Amino acid sequence: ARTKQTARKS
Amino acid sequence: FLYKVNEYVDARDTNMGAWFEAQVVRVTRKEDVIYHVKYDDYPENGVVQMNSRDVRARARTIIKWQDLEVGQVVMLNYNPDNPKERGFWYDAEISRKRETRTARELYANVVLGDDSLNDCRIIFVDEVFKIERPGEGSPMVDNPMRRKSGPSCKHCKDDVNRLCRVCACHLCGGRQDPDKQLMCDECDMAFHIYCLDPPLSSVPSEDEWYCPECR
Ligand SMILES: [Zn+2]
Ligand SMILES: [Zn+2]
Ligand SMILES: [Zn+2]
Repeated sequence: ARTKQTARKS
Repeated sequence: FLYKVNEYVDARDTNMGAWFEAQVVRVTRKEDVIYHVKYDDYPENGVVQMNSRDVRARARTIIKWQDLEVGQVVMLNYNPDNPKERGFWYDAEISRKRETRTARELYANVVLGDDSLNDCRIIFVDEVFKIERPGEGSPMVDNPMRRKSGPSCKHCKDDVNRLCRVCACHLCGGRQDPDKQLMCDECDMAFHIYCLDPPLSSVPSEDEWYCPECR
């Protein structure tokens, strides 16, 4: 699962 | 020795090879030491250990277009995935520059966390940073200004106080409790854990999560 906090560092 | 505690520095993520704004918290030994740093706006990551190699003094000096010479290694902003957009901060050796009547064209070889990337069209020519070399210059002890990072949105203009549905929650528009802001693995839109008609109570351990619009 991808949260906006996780996908930050592209 | 070199870097002191509380000193503001740049920490290079050995994975993507980018440099991030951080601050030294503790210094231990195994110039072969370990630097325990915390990222300014990455509290969810807490303290991180770094090799002396991946830590340098905080960038501060900007090299303007006129003083940019070819063959000069600097730190600039680039987005390997979306080159036309703003990305992160990498080291790069300026390969060539070409000024016409319409634009000053800056090209450099962006170094990444695995191998270089030759002849990249650098968008932000006014935001080029000189790498602080170990020794030269004073240590940054006072809280400095922030570099602009991460791709921008052309629908809210990255204005924190403005509610968006493209860069924020696709549903309501909020931007709080971001670690609960599910992102669909299809349209890359954000969906709060507590917003869609059966409010989820936790984070789907399943690798993927496809929103309602995409089933
Ligand atoms: Zn926006
Ligand atoms: Zn929401
Ligand atoms: Zn979707």
